[PDB]
Amino acid sequence: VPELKQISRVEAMRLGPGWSHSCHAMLYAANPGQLFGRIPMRFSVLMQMRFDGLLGFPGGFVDRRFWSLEDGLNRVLGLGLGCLRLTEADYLSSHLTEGPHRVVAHLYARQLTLEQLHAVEISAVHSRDHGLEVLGLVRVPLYTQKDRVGGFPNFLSNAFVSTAKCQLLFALKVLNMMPEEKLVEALAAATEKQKKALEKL
Amino acid sequence: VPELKQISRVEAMRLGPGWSHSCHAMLYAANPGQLFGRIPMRFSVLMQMRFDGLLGFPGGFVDRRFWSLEDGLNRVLGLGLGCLRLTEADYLSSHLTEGPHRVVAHLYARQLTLEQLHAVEISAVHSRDHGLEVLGLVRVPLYTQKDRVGGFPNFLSNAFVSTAKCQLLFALKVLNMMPEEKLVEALAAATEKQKKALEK
Amino acid sequence: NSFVGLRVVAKWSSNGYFYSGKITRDVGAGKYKLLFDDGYECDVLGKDILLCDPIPLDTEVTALSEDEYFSAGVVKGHRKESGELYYSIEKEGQRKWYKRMAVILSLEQGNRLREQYGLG
Repeated sequence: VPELKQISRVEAMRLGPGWSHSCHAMLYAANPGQLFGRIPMRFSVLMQMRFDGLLGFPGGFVDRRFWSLEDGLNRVLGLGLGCLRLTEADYLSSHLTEGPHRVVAHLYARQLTLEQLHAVEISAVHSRDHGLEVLGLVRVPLYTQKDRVGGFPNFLSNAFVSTAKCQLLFALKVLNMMPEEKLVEALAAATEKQKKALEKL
Repeated sequence: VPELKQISRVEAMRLGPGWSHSCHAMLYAANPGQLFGRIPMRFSVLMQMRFDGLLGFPGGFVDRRFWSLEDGLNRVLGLGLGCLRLTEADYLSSHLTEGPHRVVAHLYARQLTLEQLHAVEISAVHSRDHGLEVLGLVRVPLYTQKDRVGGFPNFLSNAFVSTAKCQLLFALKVLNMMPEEKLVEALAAATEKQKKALEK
Repeated sequence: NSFVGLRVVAKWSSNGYFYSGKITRDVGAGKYKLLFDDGYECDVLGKDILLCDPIPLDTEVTALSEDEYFSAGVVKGHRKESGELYYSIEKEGQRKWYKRMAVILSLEQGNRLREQYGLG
């Protein structure tokens, strides 16, 4: 599992002006549904297709000269999701992203109801950033099918913002949504799929 | 370049019972908008994240002993896109998929206004299969950014239904949405990305 | 034998980029407290530290051009003004001036300096 270097919040707030700060939110909810009436979904997590053709979480870069990290996140969420407000109680972690640029990525996470999660999807299609910076929301499939690739392994084989993919797996583990043994398994199947597909071409 | 064997519509309907048929729809719209106020978006195309974690077009398999290609496709579209029915005039192509299994994939395509396309996106969020077989709709970025990967090349590096990726590239060409050299360049950068990313 | 106060180019991760900074404390056991010019402060092992200031001429580096994108270049000159160091980086036959913090090394570019300037 790829891991970024963690930094405490107070120490991230001491980083100099040469650092850019990004805030993104992982919204998820318990899902009692069953795909095909036989595959429990367990949880749904929201990600999005970005303008640059990569998957990531809602959010973006924030200005924290005169605003908190939560106020900046809510600004980029109001444009990207049009949803309600997150608070400091939703803050999960901060990471130093892979270079070359100096960026510290803050991750927030809140468990909603499935109804509230769908309401975020409805608001997102009506948001200002829909069609411009955000090209659509996608739910993360956490199930795996009998073929051992369908679902979560296939999903991890897409193209991500490297920070977001690390944040997704880090959150699924520490929020007790997926056993770490299952994440390494799915990530291994995804890489294997990427190997074969690339060996052919 | 992904290029499946193309067969005529009549040649596909006379294939034996061992062949499966699938029908998918490519809904697109001319887009006069500019990203960041500089790069043009040109066209917007609708695809979807499937239950199996792959990108593809709306549609699915059609059993010809129960449905015609059109009635079968529209039953699936009704469950994911709301009120949108295509006809035989929206038919574009038929392609024979890679083995082992023998499947013939029928591509349908209809141009919409950007307003109508956004209305389809709104209906999809409220559809019956939203959160079951369809996990969300996405717009294809047909532009390339200054770094030569941002946009369409990055998009082509995602994981697709093998048939869907060929149908997208085929449809962008024959519908005069992307030049040939414009597709080759994007697909070559996408492949270089998948190599550069898997080695690191 | 004290490294405190010396300018270095170091990486704060085992596989990351090398950034300019200074050594602040000798944490011991081959470990050093390093304050990077960007304000980041953390413990770094000697093997991750390059004791070289400025980056030598003809070294291949990764520079921030136009304040948006990084790309590879070759050092061709140094100049200090009002205490700030400027690097002359040549990219594809064109030279420009870059601030110190706009000049970094990739993992491969820095690892190639470990035997000449490394601290471990």
